[PDB]
Amino acid sequence: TPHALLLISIDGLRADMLDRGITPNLSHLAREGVRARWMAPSYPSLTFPNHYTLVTGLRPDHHGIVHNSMRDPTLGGFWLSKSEAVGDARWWGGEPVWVGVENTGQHAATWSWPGSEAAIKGVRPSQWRHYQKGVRLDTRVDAVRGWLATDGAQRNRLVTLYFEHVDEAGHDHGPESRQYADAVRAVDAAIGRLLAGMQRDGTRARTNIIVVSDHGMAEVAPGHAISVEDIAPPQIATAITDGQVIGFEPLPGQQAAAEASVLGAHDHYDCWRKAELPARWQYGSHPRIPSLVCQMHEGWDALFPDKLAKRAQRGTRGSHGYDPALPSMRAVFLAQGPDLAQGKTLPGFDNVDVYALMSRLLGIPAAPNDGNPATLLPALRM
Ligand SMILES: Nc1ncnc2c1ncn2[C@@H]1O[C@H](COP(=O)(O)O)[C@@H](O)[C@H]1O
Ligand SMILES: [Zn+2]
Ligand SMILES: [Zn+2]
Repeated sequence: TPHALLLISIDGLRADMLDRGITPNLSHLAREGVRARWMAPSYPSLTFPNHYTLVTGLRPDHHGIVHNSMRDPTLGGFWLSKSEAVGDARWWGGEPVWVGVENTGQHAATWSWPGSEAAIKGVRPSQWRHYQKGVRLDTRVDAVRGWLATDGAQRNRLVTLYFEHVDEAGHDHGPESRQYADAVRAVDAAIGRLLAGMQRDGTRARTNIIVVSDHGMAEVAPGHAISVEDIAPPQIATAITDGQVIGFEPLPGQQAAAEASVLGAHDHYDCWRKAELPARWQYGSHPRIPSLVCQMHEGWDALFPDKLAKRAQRGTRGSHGYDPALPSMRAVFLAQGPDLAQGKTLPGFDNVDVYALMSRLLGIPAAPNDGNPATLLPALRM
């Protein structure tokens, strides 16, 4: 029986958060194993695009989950709260690690990983669910603990675990806030209880472990919020998305007015025709991407007008979704276990490279992907 992988995502954990004395368990794990200086998200530095890149080794441009909210000619609208869109395999391109695992006779078990509610390439994990808000830390930790300990025919090669708590506190109060730090401490403590119980179960010693985050978090000070219609009025172009990566689709015959008012440099954003976007972002080829794409600057939000009023103007808040080469957008990568090096540090690298490492650790043939299989070989013990 080969060594299991445990894949843990802490949403919006910024890469410097391991070096503030608030992650004792993750810091111990890094000392015991392998730690990257940081891991750079793919564009857009949003939650669904980047979780799915992590498991596919593909840029959002290739895998089709190009934003959290999308429209498609055949499939219509997609967003995080339209359940039969998220559960529709047709949105999800490529092959995520759980599909590759089950296709080998082995079994994957997911706690709420993006894409895990759909039969991607007609393949569901053996364990999965419909994401619901407000689940307890110990509830999900103890469930994952269960699935690592199972045996016989219901033995899992892969187990995933997700935590929203850090991401949600960053939006609410910013990454330098005490709430964000408490969220980090809480998720770290929860992972320590998982790890301790895995030892008591005797699964820790045969399980490889990888902890990552999908991106980091920038502070969004008060007064750093504008209307999407300050960028382009409704009469000329439809704001497909808001937040930090704003997509416009010009009303029929308004391409020229939309472009004259939108394209180029503005106070706190810039905009591009999708095929002319900065090539380092490797983004803009997928048809599901709107015709015009605007990138807000670090620290700034553009919101649908109805939000912009009801946003109780007071608190420091936060956001991601900015340029993935920003230090503030940097995610975490660490790993530890029987097939991984010990006491090792790795240069900063890009999140597409994670796929090739997991595929080896999971004993699956690696699906075609955008990453470099050489990058994370040093992470392996031998
Ligand atoms: N599988 C899921 N289905 C629906 N919503 C999710 C899921 N996973 C996380 N979320 C929530 O959606 C948000 C992601 O948006 P963002 O972090 O702004 O890119 C997080 O703050 C989570 O609370
Ligand atoms: Zn996220
Ligand atoms: Zn977020």
